[PDB]
Amino acid sequence: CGVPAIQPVL
Amino acid sequence: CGVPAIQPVL
Amino acid sequence: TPDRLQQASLPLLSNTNCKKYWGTKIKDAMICAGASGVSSCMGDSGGPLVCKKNGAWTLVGIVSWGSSTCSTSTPGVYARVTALVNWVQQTLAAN
Amino acid sequence: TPDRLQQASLPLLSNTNCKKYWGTKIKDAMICAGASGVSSCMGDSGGPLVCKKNGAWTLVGIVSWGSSTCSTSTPGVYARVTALVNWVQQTLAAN
Amino acid sequence: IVNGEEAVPGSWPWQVSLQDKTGFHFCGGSLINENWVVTAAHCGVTTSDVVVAGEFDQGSSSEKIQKLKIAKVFKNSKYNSLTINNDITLLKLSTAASFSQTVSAVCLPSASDDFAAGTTCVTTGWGLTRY
Amino acid sequence: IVNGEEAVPGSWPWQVSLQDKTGFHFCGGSLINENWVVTAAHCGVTTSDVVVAGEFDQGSSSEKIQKLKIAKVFKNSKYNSLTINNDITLLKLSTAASFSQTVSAVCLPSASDDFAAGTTCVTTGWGLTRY
Ligand SMILES: *[C@](=O)([C]([C]C1=[C][C]=[C][C]=[C]1)[N]C([C])=O)C(F)(F)F
Ligand SMILES: *[C@](=O)([C]([C]C1=[C][C]=[C][C]=[C]1)[N]C([C])=O)C(F)(F)F
Repeated sequence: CGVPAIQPVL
Repeated sequence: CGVPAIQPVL
Repeated sequence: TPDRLQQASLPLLSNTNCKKYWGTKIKDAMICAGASGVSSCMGDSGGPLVCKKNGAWTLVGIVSWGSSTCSTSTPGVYARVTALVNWVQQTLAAN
Repeated sequence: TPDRLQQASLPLLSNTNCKKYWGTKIKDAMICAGASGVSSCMGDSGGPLVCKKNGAWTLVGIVSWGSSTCSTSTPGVYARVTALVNWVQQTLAAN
Repeated sequence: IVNGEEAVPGSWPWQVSLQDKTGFHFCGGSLINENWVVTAAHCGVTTSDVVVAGEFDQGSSSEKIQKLKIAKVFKNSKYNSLTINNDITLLKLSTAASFSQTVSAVCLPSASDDFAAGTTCVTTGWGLTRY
Repeated sequence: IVNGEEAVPGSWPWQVSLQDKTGFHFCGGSLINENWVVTAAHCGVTTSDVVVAGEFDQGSSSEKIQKLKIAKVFKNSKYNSLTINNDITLLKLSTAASFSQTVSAVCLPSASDDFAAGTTCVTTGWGLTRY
């Protein structure tokens, strides 16, 4: 849980 | 419909 | 929050004069009433707004929204059943 | 209403300083964030408020309410998942 | 309602209480018939919610109220949660409401009905009597 | 969200769209698992409502989104509609969500977790970008 396969780039 | 058996006294 | 059921009478207003208060928030499926020294409030929602028509109380509004502080000087906003009745009719007929 | 998914970072505040803005509306099951030049808005409701904990994004808030005009200078109000997680756990387990 | 007055017990018979499994009054309804409740979309009613008919004193123990169940929630597919437009939901009862001296239906307007500004109507509820 | 920025398509995988039978985006959700959605009580979700997973562009036709149905609405029996306190609802899917590169779960805090004021987190949505 909570570890995207594709990272948010803030 | 809309004719209460018991009247509202406003 | 009253154990006891409350009642209140209040004038129905026009959108135009209502927009005067609520601006572009007042849409077609909404009818204003109040701003008369009385106001609907939190917990009142979904309840009836009734006008007597030809000897009988008719459902003309549904307490929807208004003032965060249920101000008696601002008009409460209600769903306009008349723009919805067709939908309600259609809904009963099918179900 | 954007076709495109939006994102925003914002500081989490304390109730105390939050009550500073929203008064006695801020209850125990609510956590404030924003008032930072960004704000959640109509349609955002029910969505996530996430904080990264130990390498992972955790559900810490649920966009609930705030400013009628989604003011960027006032803190948006969110459901506090931490006071609710027990309920959620209990809910999954049974169902 | 703020600045209202207590109503005559059962003088407003289509007026119902929306209560959660907890007994908490969260919204109101209007009995349009024995099988259907009219409320507001925004009230977020679920089938876990209960329909309370013919109550007057939420705190009275000697009331012959009818705690009716909700089979389905038919939400106006044109409800705009962003603007609270077309704020209406229908409720389809599992168990038909027993109409009585105190449990009855409201009338609906014709999409054709006129209701003039200045006209004095009536709102009823167990909403906060104070802010 | 107001003053946000567009996110990277599928970088926020538990983010779902709550849509009515009309296709109208009315609320958001968070996938806590493949069988459950977390949203806000006040969103008034019904079983006529649909759960949209792995979407990014509400207006894109070439998106491999998952339109999942809602078996039941489990509303926090401690939701106060008068004050919007305990503003949370659970959603129990009829059809399990297929986790993927773009569809996955969020973590939940321990009732024991601490989250300090001043801490910068992230909100996401398709809420109005402007008032
Ligand atoms: C509903 O009772 C209320 C009703 C209301 C509140 C404030 C002014 C006028 C009417 N509505 C909202 C939208 O706060 C309920 F939603 F609380 F349940
Ligand atoms: C919800 O999106 C909104 C969210 C919101 C509005 C205004 C300021 C901050 C957040 N909430 C309400 C309560 O108006 C939804 F309810 F619209 F769906």
